[PDB]
Amino acid sequence: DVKGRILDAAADAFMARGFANTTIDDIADEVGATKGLIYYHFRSKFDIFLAVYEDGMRRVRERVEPHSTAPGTGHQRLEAMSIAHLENLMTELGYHHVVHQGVRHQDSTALKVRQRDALTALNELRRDYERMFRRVIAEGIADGSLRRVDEALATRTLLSNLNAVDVWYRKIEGQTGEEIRELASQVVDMLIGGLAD
Amino acid sequence: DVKGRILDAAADAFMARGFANTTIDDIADEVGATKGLIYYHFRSKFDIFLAVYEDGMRRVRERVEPHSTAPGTGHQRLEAMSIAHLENLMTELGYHHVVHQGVRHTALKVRQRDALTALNELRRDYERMFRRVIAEGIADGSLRRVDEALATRTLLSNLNAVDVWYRKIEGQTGEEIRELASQVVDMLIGGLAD
Amino acid sequence: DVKGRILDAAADAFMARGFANTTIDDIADEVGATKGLIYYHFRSKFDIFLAVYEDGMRRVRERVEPHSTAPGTGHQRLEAMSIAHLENLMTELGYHHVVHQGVRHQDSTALKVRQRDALTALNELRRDYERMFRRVIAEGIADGSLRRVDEALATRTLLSNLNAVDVWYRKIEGQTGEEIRELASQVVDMLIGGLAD
Amino acid sequence: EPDVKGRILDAAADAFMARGFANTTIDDIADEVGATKGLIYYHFRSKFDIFLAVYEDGMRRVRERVEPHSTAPGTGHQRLEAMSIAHLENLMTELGYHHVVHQGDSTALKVRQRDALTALNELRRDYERMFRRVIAEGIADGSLRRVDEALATRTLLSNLNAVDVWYRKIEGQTGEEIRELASQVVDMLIGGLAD
DNA sequence: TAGATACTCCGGAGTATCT
DNA sequence: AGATACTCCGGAGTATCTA
Repeated sequence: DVKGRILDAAADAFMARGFANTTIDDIADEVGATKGLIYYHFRSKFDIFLAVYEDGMRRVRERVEPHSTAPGTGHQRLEAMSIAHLENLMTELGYHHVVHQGVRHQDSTALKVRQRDALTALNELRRDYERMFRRVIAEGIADGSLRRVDEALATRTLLSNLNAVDVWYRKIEGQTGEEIRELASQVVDMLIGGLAD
Repeated sequence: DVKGRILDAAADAFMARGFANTTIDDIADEVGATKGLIYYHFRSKFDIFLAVYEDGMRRVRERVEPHSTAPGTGHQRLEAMSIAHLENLMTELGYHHVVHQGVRHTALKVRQRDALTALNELRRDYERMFRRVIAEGIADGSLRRVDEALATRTLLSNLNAVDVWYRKIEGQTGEEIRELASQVVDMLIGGLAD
Repeated sequence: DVKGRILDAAADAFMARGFANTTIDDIADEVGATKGLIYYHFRSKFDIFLAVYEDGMRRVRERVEPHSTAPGTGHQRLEAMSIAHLENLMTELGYHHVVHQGVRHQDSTALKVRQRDALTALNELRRDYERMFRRVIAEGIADGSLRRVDEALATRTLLSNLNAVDVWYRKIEGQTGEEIRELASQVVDMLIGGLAD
Repeated sequence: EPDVKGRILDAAADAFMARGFANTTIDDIADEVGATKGLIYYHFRSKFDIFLAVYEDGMRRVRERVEPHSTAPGTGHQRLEAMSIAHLENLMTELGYHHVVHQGDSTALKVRQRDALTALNELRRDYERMFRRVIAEGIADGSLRRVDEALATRTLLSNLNAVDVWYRKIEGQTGEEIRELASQVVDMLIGGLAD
């Protein structure tokens, strides 16, 4: 809808300059409207952050979730989903770096009630996403395919691993689904397989 | 002394809230004086950032550059390197969080854009050595033969983002830290499924 | 049109007090609105200094350019050009001051990359305009009219010296065009002619 | 041996020329001389003091090293041509000091110090008085042409001053070579273009 | 859309006290 | 005799609101 036009606009500017440096008129001329359309559709500057958070975080789930019931060993099964995770990062890059930031801004802001409720739901529904990988690494060492390492560290770092890719990856904007998934092929196995022999 | 007291109080403060929402007097009550002595030593709020970015990295290349010519193979030196790298990240995570966060990002003096750039590609010198020991780690290969250009930029990036989940387990000795950095690099260098 | 009125007041204010003593509120007062109007049309304080500086370069070029492409010798072109150059100083005295103190403190003061570059993106328009006065002083130094003297310093001197009229010039409000043209012709004979014969 | 206050004013004057009067701060003047703010404020009562201390010395430099060419023998042109030379040399050795002279009350100022700026601006017109005479002593003398001696004074010293637009520095040449660089310019301003 | 209003936070001059 | 530190304050900029 029209809201997504601002959501698409704010996302890229949110990576380039963060939250506070991103001013409301810094994203007003970018989409091509005065400050009213931002305030007609979004009651506050924090609301834009949450709506982008509430969209992109479902974007990730809706694109990885069906890879959890498909059959395979926990290395074969999880590699299948986590390839599609780097896929989602690279296609809708705007909605994927916003999920790194967050609680940093809740501290600095004197929060309204509605954002504090919406933030909380997103606060654990990311944790529930962590449960998926916390769930489907278990089958990795339950079907005997992964290094028998700590059940928490393997989860915490690998999601920390997968998301840190947006430090160097800028864009291609023309990268077909082949080069997207085939760049996603060598980066998951780089982390999954490691560097050892 | 007095300056070093401010740099610490500024470093963790920049980590805790971010350069944008860390007011000058917000970092002045941690040291116990008024903004007067915070601005007396550093002419700008951006100059403090450059005084942390230049010590935080100077304190990380004093552990991991020593492990460039040492008793080890490709992995046995790279593991020794990445332990002492992720070591200081674990001890002074305040001084760490500025560098890789403060990359994508404003008004800037002539002596500041270059001074930030002359420090933002000194971080490329840190990256230069890690690609140098992955090539050394492939000729005398104890590690896999994947492409250099991207695998060099991943593991270092993978190992700077340890802080997103990493707490501060209070009471750590020198022994706790190096072992705490042990299983994470073996998580990361050795990887999984091996 | 209001943006021009902001530039008109800004050029008046910027000339009289400078850049520093010119506060955002001052331009708002001389236009007749609050601080918000000034920021509704411009991203920053400096982003209007380019607007005054960029517009002022058009004004002279729109009215001084034909006199370089006109019949006559090197003397007959400078006089037709230099008079019209002073006809701009003596009419829009505000705009013409902005193109003096724009290069000096550029290093010593902060600017965004899209602003400091936009500064020197217009600072060629000074040199690309001084090119016209190097192109026609040229066609006199060897082609008859102008005294044989180095092409470079004669362009440094003349331009810096018919631009130094703002030191003493004071616009008598209620001015007429034929009065200003007469005063311009007076000074030029002082400048191109000299004092010898 | 060295002079503390002189090192402050020489460093401050060039600071005023580059950044401006506002863009240079008090600690900015503490860096070029390599000192602390308290040294500035134990010697100078305020930052406006700095500006009247270089203005007072800019004149004593400008007014003194150019006066002996209004009394030197020669016509009104012979005086003026050599008079403008020692003025250009002066600007080109005292870039900060001379640029202050044409860098002049829109706010309430301290009376004791205000009463010196307006006076200092009266040694100002006192300087262009000599330019007023030698031009008038030359226009109908014959060495110069017929010109509005008011205009010929306004537009000439403002022109001889207009050099600091492009002249940065050399600091490799000396009096003999700086004589050449000023010579071509006064020959421009005095001689003209068309012949 | 067009501005007005509130308000913060950065930086600088000036002053007070200590070195 | 300067240094160090503090205090006061201006004003640029940005968020929210109101016509």
